[PDB]
Amino acid sequence: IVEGSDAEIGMSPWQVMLFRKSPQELLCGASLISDRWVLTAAHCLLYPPWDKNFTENDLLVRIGKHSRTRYERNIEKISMLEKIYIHPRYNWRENLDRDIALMKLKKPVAFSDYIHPVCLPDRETAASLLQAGYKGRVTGWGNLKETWGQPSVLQVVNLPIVERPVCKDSTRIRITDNMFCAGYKPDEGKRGDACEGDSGGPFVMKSPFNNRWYQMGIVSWGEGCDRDGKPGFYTHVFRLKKWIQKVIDQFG
Amino acid sequence: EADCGLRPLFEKKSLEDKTERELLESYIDGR
Ligand SMILES: [K+]
Repeated sequence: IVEGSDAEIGMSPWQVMLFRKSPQELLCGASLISDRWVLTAAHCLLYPPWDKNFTENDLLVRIGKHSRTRYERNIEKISMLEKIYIHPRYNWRENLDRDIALMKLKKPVAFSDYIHPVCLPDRETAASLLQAGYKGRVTGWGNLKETWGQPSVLQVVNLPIVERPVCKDSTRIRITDNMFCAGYKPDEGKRGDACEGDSGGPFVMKSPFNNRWYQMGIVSWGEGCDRDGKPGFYTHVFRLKKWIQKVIDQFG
Repeated sequence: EADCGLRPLFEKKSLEDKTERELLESYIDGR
C-alpha cells in the first residue's frame, strides 16, 4: 500500500496473510469469508510466467494480525489449508481475467474481536455501491513502493472507483467485465494504490443500508505503484459470485 | 455468514473508525 495509513486494531478483522511455509515468505493478502473459507487472487497461487504453482502443503495463512513481523499471542491464528480452488477460467496468458481463488482451512477458525468474516455482495448491494466515484477500502502489508520499504503495521487506503472508459484508456491490456479499477485522478492532490504483496487482499465498501462491510474487489493487477493515471485493477467479486457459491456449497 | 461484515470493535460497539466517513461521503457527496 502506497500513501496509506496504519490500521486501527480490529479495523479489518477479515484480513488474512498468505505465507509460503519454507522459506517463510509473505506472498499475498486474502480475506476471511466464513470460519473455513478464505478468498484470494488466483495469481498468488498459480502464475506460470514465474513458474509459480503453490499447492496446499506449500502454504499457510495468518489471521487476526496487526503487526507484520511480530507474534501476537492469544490473538493471531495460524491455519493450514485443506484444499485450493482456482477459477477454471483464470486467464494468466493475457490479462488476469477471473483472478480469483478459494482456500479451505483444515480446521474452522474461532471468531474473536480480531477475527471476523466480511460479507459477499448481493445484487442490490452491488447495484448500490459499485459506482464510479464511490470509495472502497484496500488493506495490506505489501510494498510501499515499486519492487525494483515494508510496513510494520497493516496499511489502509480509501480509493474511488474509476469510470470503465477511463480504466480502458489507462492500459493497452484488454480489460473485461470481471474487473474494475480504482484510484485518484492525476493532480487531485490525493494519491494511493495497492502494490506488490497486497495482491489477493480485499477491496471493501460499507453499506449505509445495514452498516455491514462487503468485499467488492480483490487486489489483482496494475501498471506500477501509485503512478500518475495508472489506477489499480480489482477482480469484480459480484460478477464471480456464482462460482464462489458453487465451490462453498459443493466442497464446504 | 449471518454476522458478516459487522466488526466486534466498531459496529458492534457503535464506534466508527477514523476514515469510514470518507466512504459514506463519497456515496452521497460531501459532509
Ligand atoms: K449518490
